[PDB]
Amino acid sequence: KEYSLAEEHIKNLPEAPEGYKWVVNEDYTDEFNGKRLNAAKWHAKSPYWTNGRPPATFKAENVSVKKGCLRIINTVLSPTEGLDGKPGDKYRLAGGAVASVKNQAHYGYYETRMKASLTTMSSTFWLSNRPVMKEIMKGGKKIKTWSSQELDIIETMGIIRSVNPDNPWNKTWNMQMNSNTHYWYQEQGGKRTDNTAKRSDVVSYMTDPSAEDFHTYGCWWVDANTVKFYYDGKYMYTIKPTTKYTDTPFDRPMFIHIVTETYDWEKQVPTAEDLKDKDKSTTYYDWVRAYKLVPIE
Ligand SMILES: [Ca+2]
Repeated sequence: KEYSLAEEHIKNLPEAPEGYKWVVNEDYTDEFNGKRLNAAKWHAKSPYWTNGRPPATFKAENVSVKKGCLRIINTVLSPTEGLDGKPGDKYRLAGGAVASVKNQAHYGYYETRMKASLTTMSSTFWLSNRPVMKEIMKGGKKIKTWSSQELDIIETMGIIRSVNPDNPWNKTWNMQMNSNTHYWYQEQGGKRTDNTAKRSDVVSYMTDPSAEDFHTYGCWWVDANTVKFYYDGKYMYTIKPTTKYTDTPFDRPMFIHIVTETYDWEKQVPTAEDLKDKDKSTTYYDWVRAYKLVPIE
């Protein structure tokens, strides 16, 4: 009965193209309705992003499954830490970073029912992959280059504090469908460039306060050029990821990341008191559900 709720949820997906049908992808699907995180399917501590963005990192102990939800709680980290669990002054907050074990999630549909923590740390649901090396020539010099991709289905935080009055871009960030795509590109000796694309065919960015209730945040990753975002089952907008470096920028599969983090643009990170209420300091995921398109007959 581990996949029944997800099968039933096909009702709510966008209509499959003619000739095709939505099919549960078991590998990235979880109702979290058991007594623990399924260690066959998930890494409680992501092996991919090992040290968080200071001053928060990620601990396995901050990830649990209880009463129908994946719970990623934000806590004071004590003692303070440097890199890789060592003592140091880099980290004083602990969040969670969950990664699917398998990393072959490609074209298809991905969605979570999430309630954000009432906290200035992120509640997120996204996919990513690792960098792949490609050799290039300039004249007559070989240059190593690397690329990877990253698909952000939702980023929010429950509380907004650092609002520049002159540029209040993040004023309503807890009420906007913040989704995104990144084609990461780097040449050896050069800087890592974050290559982004504008939203197209827009219906809405408008969303409900992320910490007040559970909402549905979903992506139809249609093909290598096209990703479409859904809030509470309604189409929001499209992003065509940038073709700067390749005609087919999203032609590589990904793993799922489920992450609780701290951002440099919100320096009023949770204090001890901010995090004293455990319910409030927790991001809740009722489920994660993934689908594949398959020909009907
Ligand atoms: Ca559940």
